[PDB]
Amino acid sequence: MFERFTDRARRVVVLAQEEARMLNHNYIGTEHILLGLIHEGEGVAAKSLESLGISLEGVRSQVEEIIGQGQQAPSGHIPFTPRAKKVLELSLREALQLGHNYIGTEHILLGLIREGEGVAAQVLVKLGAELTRVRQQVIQLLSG
Amino acid sequence: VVXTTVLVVWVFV
Amino acid sequence: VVXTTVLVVWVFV
Repeated sequence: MFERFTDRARRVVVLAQEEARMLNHNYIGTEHILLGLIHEGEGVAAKSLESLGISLEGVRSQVEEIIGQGQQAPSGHIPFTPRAKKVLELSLREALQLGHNYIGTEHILLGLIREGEGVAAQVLVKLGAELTRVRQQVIQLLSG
Repeated sequence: VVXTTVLVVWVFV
Repeated sequence: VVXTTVLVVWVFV
């Protein structure tokens, strides 16, 4: 109970909404959480990717090519898709597995992958970001 | 250990 | 345009 999102993880989600605004999308999907993850580009999630050979601007144009752009930009709140909601919930499940009592960008990466159906997961696994592999780069990196 | 999935201001209860 | 960034029930306010 009471697991807190890190201030870095919170930014990823705030960023997720704006990525979708820039693209004129009227939703926040898993892809925009991955763009947010990329946009803050600083956490354990970003280093776990780069440390596996994955270029975060490669990821960004890969995702941007798949989802395109919207006609016009919407206002106020843009709703999170259910599967984007399920990423954040799988982040907590991935943090707990490791025995962590917080949710940071590392766990958001794992939940994006574990979600296993969205644009973000499809892009990630095409680039070796396999779950158990990313789990291990997360653990060795976190050791300290 | 006890898991709650309400998202409430960035914390899961 | 008012763009609050507190997350309430999955909605920003």
